[PDB]
Amino acid sequence: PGVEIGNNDYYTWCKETLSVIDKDLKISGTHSYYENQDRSQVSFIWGNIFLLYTYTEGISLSKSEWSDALMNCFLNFDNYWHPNYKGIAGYATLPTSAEKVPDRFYDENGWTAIGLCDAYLATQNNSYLEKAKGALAFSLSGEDNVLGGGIYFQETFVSLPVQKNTICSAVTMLSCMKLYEITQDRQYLDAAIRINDWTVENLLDKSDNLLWDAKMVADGSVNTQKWSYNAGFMIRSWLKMYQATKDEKYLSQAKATLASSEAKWYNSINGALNDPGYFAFSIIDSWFDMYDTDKNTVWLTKAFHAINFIHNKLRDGNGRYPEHWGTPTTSNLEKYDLRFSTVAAYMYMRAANYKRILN
Repeated sequence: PGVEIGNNDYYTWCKETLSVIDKDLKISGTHSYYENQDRSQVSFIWGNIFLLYTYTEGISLSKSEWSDALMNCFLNFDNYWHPNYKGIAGYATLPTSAEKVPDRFYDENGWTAIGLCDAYLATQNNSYLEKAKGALAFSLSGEDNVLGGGIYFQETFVSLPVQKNTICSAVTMLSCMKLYEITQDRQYLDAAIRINDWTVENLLDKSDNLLWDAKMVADGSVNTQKWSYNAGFMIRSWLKMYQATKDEKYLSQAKATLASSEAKWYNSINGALNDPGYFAFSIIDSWFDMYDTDKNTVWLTKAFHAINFIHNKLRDGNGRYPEHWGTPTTSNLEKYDLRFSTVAAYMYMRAANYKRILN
């Protein structure tokens, strides 16, 4: 790992990235962010989730440097919280309030629940755990026996056909496992197992152990598009299920899917990940989880090599990041959205933490 981690100051790289994000996208006088370079709409929740993940990981490096930033982000997330729409609370894709009709997604709630669980673990702040539980309850309310199980993409389908989605399974499973570890409430473990059983039966390709995208409710047809994050969030879930149950099937499945994910998406020679960054980061988090599992530094070698590539080859001359992680940047970006640089910041903070753990 030291060959790749060398003199690379991941922590500084993270602060650098955050500084550029704030300059470009923080809405003057607030702790909220614009969606993109046009600075014309408040950001969708997703890009803010990477900031939540970043500040949370920051606590492991310095509680005093990052606690306020994390709290300010949590308070910004309150702008997206709906306390009761049609009988249930949950986060919306855009800012909302009790008197407005929100557009809510079961996946967004799971992504957020993961970050809030980690924020609670880092700080022991009860308000973070309250919202983690509430976000996860929202995601779990999207599960029913249509298609025999699984979770809808979204609460209010308009243009998209009604469908149940691997990402919704996967982030809900991981959230369940994180809350199981915190609360020791077996209902969370049982939910993860139930959702996993459905997901493996319906959306896992047995030929390569990768995950299809979604199953359509109308006719049960499968969108067979393979995305990195559908593998990655399943891997992270399975590793927690392995720790909880001691059933080796979960570890074997995680290892099989991770190997196939590396073969499909990872160029180990240069470090490039051939998918959108806001998806492919999940393979890097899988590597970190593998190191936590088996303490084999090969997994950190991969992670640091991929993160070095992001800094050395994707970062443009203005300190901005592209959507996709597959190819070096050769000219400066004119367009960008919040998620592109926030996922990079998150990776840098993760790398900083593991460098610290090693040294």
